[PDB]
Amino acid sequence: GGLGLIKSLAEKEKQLLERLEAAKKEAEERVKRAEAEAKALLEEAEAKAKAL
Amino acid sequence: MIAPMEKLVLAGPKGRAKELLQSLQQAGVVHLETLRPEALSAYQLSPEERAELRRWEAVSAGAEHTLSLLGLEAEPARPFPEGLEAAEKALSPIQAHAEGLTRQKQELEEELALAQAYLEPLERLAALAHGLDKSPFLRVIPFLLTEKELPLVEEALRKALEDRYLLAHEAYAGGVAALVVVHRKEVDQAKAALSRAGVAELRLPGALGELPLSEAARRLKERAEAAPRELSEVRQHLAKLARESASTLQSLWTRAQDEVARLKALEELASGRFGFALLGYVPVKAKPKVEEALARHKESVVYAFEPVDEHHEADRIPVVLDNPPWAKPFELLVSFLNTPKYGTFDPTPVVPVFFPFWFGMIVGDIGYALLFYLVGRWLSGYVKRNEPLVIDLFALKLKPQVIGKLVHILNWMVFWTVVWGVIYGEFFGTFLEHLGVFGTPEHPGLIPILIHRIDTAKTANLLILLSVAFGVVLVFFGLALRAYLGLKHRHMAHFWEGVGYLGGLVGVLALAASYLGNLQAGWLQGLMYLGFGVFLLAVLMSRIWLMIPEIFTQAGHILSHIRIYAVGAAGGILAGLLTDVGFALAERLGLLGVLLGLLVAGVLHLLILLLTTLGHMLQPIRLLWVEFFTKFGFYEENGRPYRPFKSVR
Repeated sequence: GGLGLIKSLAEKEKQLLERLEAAKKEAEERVKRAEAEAKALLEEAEAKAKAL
Repeated sequence: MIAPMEKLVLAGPKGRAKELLQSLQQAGVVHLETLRPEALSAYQLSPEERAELRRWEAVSAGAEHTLSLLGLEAEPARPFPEGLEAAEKALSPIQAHAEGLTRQKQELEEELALAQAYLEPLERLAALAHGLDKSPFLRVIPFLLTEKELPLVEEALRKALEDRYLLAHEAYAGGVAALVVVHRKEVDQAKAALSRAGVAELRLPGALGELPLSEAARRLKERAEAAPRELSEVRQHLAKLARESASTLQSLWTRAQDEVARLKALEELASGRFGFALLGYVPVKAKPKVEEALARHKESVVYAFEPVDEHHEADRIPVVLDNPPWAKPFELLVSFLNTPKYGTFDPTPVVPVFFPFWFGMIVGDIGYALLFYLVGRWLSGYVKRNEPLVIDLFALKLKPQVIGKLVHILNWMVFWTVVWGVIYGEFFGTFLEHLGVFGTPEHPGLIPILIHRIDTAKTANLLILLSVAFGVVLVFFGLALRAYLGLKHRHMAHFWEGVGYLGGLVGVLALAASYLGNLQAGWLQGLMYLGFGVFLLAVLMSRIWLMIPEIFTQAGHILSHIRIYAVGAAGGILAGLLTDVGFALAERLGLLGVLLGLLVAGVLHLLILLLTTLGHMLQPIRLLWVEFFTKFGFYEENGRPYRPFKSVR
């Protein structure tokens, strides 16, 4: 089944291209969550400093 | 029978790709394939592996260049698994040694060859010019010239100062040392006029023609007294370098050829980013070896043992021979020509069933058979000694396995020439004269003869009919085989051409045997009916025209088998006449110069042996090659040669 083997390898290769683009979206999603939490922490710190 | 040649498809990850290609290349019984166009990339290999590849090829080229510089030849050995920079530390010092020595000694031979030819004229003019080495008033025009024509070149000095301007040739008559000395400009202009009469100054390379003659002659004496010592010492050191470097350098050469072969075959794959796939061809008697070799890998990565697609779209399939071992050693003799197409008939068994049996009918001398048995026992002793056969006259160097195949064909040939020396009844030409060992009724001494072969009233018609009959069997077998191969592939023009040539040829043969042979013109005429009816039916149901001029050459090919009896009678009565003249003129003229006639007939008999056994050895195999192989095809699209993963070893 050479045609089946080439078809299976193409199906593999495609599915993990989808895995690779899901990974590069998820890493940047973690980056956005981290920077949002950092800016919120800086804002809370300066608000506490000004209230004190 | 050509092996059925199944397909092998593999896949997986890429570090495992390099590892399984290593494990597949160690057990090298597989052919490769491109496998580009569908769903995968062309596999640009790697940049760092490209650098490693070109560095390995530089290693291989440098090692083989060092070896050819050393003077030996490059044979493989067993390789050694060791690191690459360890191979660099193995390669580079012996390369530096041999390269520095082949600079040193070759330029030493240049300086010695330019020195030894011109020591004595230079030393002679130095002893002549020891009153002016480099004095700043008069240049010394030197000319090592020809014989006594000194006035022809001294005419320029006669045009110069005649009562002065010392110019002569004293001694050393191998070349007359015409020295000229007047001044600077006077000697320059007189040298110009002497060159117009034919002259040249000693301006050579090195140190002689670039410095003053006294110290340059002393330096030439120094090089003449020094250089053969370095000749001998550098030969001794290159001999030591050979004897204790050639083994490890050709071992790393085998390693380098293995690495270059593996990496250059590594680009014949197809991959993207999470895996590869490759395709190859495996002969069916190699399936358990590849199966146990590919059983090693990761989770026994998935093989596809495809039964190969059939004769349609089948030109890219590799071909092997796979004959039984009684017929095995004629593969080179059938593979001087091209290769079949995996679906063409395996031609190799008919040459053992025919060719030595025809060569027996060529050579019917028991003495020729005994001399062949002597050279065969010599040549089997030569493969016992395991030496590659070398002769620089023909530049023939070849390995002992071909020589063992030559032993096999020579034995399987010499049996048939023994038995056709018995039936034809000829011992070393004719030594039945004194001892009447072969029984003809003109001098019956001993056991009878089957056919006399020296006369033609008893022999020629029977032998010529049998010589045509073998061609009848051969050509009808060939045309039937072409019809079989046309019936196989469902290609109909080959079937029609085969049955048409068969019908036309048997019709022409029946018409010949009837209307030009004997009486009884009744029975064979229906066979003429059948033959020409089949031929016309083939041409009508064919439309494959220009077979009609071929049938005349086809009868030519069935009739051109006369030559076996022709060279048989030629060589037979030639040997018989030579031993007849020698034996008769030795015995019945003198009775004690019989050894004179015996050895001159022997040396002339061995002369005609050495001078025409090549030709009447070549005749049966050209008979096969240009009748039988070209009847059933065998000359179409050249096939494709099976070369596996080498692992040169």
